[PDB]
Amino acid sequence: LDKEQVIDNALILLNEVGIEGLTTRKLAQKIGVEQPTLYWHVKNKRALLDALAETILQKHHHHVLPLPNETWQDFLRNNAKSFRQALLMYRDGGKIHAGTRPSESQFETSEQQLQFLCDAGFSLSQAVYALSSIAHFTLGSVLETQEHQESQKEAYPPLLTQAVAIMDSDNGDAAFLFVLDVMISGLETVLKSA
Amino acid sequence: LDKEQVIDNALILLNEVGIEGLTTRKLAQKIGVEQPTLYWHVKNKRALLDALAETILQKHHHHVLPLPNETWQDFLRNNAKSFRQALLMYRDGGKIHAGTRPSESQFETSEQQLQFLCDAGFSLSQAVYALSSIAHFTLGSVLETQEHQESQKEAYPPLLTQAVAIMDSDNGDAAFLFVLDVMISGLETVLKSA
Ligand SMILES: [Cl-]
Ligand SMILES: [Cl-]
Repeated sequence: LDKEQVIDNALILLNEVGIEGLTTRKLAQKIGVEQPTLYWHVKNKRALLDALAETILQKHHHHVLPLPNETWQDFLRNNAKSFRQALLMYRDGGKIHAGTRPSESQFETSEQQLQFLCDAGFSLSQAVYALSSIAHFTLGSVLETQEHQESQKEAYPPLLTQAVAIMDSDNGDAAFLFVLDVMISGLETVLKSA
Repeated sequence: LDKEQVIDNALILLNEVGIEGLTTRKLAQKIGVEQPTLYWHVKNKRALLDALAETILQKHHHHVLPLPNETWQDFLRNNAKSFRQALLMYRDGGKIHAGTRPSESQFETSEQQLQFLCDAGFSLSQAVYALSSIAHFTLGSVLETQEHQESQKEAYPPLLTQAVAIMDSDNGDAAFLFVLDVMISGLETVLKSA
């Protein structure tokens, strides 16, 4: 019984029951071990949630550094798309990611992200805010998508009728893409004054 | 026993136990009524959550229309600040807001928001995306703030150490403000090409 196996099962369970319903007792039962055996790998729910958030990004969020051919704009664009897709992979992915601090495994790439934005001419603060922006917008976008879907069932004015169709018709994709490009334009304007 | 009273109690309960722990059975017990009596006002948890999200905005989110002296930029700026503060009023405010569709009470102001952005020279799509952006970023920002706080307890590289301090030292305020202004600059660039 190794960690990888424990977490692989936890991810399957997460899709079966969601974040609220996910407990260690439930994980222990699914794996077919006693709870004190599981304890060694996952001490509690908070520790489980942390491990899931980190593993989901390890498994699915592959655009964490700029490619050699990439501008900072391209990088932020593809990083955000990669993040969004990773959050969308798993049930309650947005709730899973929320409130997790960077993982020891992520330290070096997160450091190079910050350095890379600094070399582009952002101050450190601005770099941090720029990365925080993508993350928060992507997270809010995903949480809305996921939550809207989960509340399925139990007379709008004209412009609002079209606005609802426009957001729902593609689960927020076009709106995500537009705003991402808007955030990137706005950041270019930040660089342009120095 | 009227709706206002039911919901006032529910908001107090929400702060006491959080979104997960909030149930109708618990609400009924707090009010001191039988569950079938409560049923008439709130049919289930999903209906309760909807009513809380709507009432929290009614009670605390007052910058929903432009003031007479306001540019569209000023408006989006103050609308977003007003929203953020309203989401921050209540425990799990971000989770409460997520996945709620506009309320019949909100129809007319939401319609005027959209019209106002159209009159500024945004296409309807762009208007919808622009409003969605604020909402999603504010929501992700708030959810991170709230969730980070809730996971209190149970060696960063140099730039990352400073980035963590920078985000945590004011619970995301400076970063929210910067990105809001970045989103507004980027939207100005959208208008500038037509
Ligand atoms: Cl192991
Ligand atoms: Cl009533």
